[PDB]
Amino acid sequence: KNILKIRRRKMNHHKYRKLVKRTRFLRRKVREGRLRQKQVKFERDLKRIWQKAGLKEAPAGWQTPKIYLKNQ
Amino acid sequence: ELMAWNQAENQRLHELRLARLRQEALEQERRQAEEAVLQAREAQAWAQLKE
Amino acid sequence: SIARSSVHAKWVVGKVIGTAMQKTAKVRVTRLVLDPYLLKYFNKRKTYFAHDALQQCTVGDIVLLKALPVPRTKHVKHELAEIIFKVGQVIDPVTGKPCAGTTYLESPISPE
Amino acid sequence: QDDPPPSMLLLDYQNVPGIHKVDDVVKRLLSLEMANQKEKLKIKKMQLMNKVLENPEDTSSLEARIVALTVKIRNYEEHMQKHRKDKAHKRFLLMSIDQRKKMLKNLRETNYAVFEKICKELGIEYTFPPPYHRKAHRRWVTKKALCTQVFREVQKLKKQKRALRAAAVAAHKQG
Amino acid sequence: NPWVQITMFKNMTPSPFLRFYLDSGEQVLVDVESKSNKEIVEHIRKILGKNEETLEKE
RNA sequence: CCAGAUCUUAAAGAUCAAAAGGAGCAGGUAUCAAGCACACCUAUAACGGUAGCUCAUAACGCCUUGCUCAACCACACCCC
Ligand SMILES: [Mg+2]
Ligand SMILES: [Mg+2]
Ligand SMILES: [Mg+2]
Ligand SMILES: [Mg+2]
Ligand SMILES: [Mg+2]
Ligand SMILES: [Mg+2]
Repeated sequence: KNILKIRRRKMNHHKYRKLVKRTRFLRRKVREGRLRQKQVKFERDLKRIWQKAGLKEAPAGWQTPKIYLKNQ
Repeated sequence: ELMAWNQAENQRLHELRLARLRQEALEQERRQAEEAVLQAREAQAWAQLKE
Repeated sequence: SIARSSVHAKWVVGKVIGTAMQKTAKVRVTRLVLDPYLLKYFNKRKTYFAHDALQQCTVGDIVLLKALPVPRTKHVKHELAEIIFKVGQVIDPVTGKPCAGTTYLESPISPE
Repeated sequence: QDDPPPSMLLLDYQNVPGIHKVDDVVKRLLSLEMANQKEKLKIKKMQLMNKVLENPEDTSSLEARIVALTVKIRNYEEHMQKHRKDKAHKRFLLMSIDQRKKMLKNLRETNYAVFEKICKELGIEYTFPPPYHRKAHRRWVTKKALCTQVFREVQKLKKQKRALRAAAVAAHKQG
Repeated sequence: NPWVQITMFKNMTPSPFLRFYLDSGEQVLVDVESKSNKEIVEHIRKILGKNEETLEKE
């Protein structure tokens, strides 16, 4: 019967939900690490825009927000 | 000449359309009169109960 | 009598998309293209720029375009010729009477 | 918005003769005072079409249906302002707007003269459907703001270049 | 006719018709209100179609 | 569509065809979804004015690759 496939998917999900719990703080470090590079790479993309347009400095009053930051 | 023939062909069909529309228009007036009697009959009946 | 053009399309008919720019209407031309595998014809949409001097273009019209003898820029290569179907104001070319879809606005069998 | 007067006979008990000769008691029992919201809508719909429509006896016309939907749309908005957490009526309000929006587009492509009069009288504002419906996330709206601001700054750099630098060259000519 | 644009328009005019645009700005209007499928093709072939002698010599 | 180079000669015919342009067709990938000035008007060939343009029918990116063959496109040590 099809139960031979639901059980196989049950064990994999049950083992994955223990791999996250055992190494929860390892994922916390990596997630924040990827978020910093995500923000930094976004800054370089905006920095490329104004440099190629001929300007020397970013337009006055423009401070790039940290979109990938925890807020509410 | 082919353009001249086509122009005459449209005129020939136009005359048929004008004649056919009169038949449809005459039927439409007949249908309107039948609808008017039905609406008037229902109008009289509905006002009696409100009174 | 040398007033030719280099484009492949001399006269085209398309629908007006927008009239945002100054004295220029962006129209969308539609043509039938045969799919090699299914041997069936499907519509292919291309955008054309037409110069309207009188600013007579309303979004939703069907406009005939005439090839411009000399391009005015890298994109505007066509000039508007006539408004085939004014949007909402469509006159039947046969009877020359105003119409709204299927119902005649004015009866053609009533001259007076 | 419309406000039907309170002391008015309801739609049905109007055309019958000999009403004004009746005492105030029966007139009170037939007025909008002793009638629920349903009777109010009838008076709103009856008055609204008589002010904008050309032929009131025609119900199948597109303009007549647009007036009918507008009455329901206004009624739903009044209900929504009171019951804010109601979700069944909020769905009805959105679908009623979409249906009226669809019908206005159909009317525009057939009879422009009537569409202009309907749009002006009812206060409806017809906005063309914007192409490429996309979700404006924070990254896109931020980058779009920068590009527009950079574009304005480039204009100022060129505009002052057109003024000062040309004048400096013209200074040699003028002397 | 691969180079001839063919465009459809549905429910805009109560009377069906065909419109042809020439190179010299000439407009050919063909009215079809009761003609059958076969009739239109024969009618089109004569107003603007090419002659049999022209095709065979080409 | 074709300037220009060359050949022939009664200066108007022909051979090759730059640049520019488009009815249509044209590798893989959307886990590349937004590109960021990519539009237009006036007269000037300036200035001034409008705020637009391309894109889920695949823009903008990335990877692989000579070809649709009387032949065509490209390179001539490297820094296109
Ligand atoms: Mg497993
Ligand atoms: Mg060439
Ligand atoms: Mg030459
Ligand atoms: Mg020569
Ligand atoms: Mg991946
Ligand atoms: Mg080299």
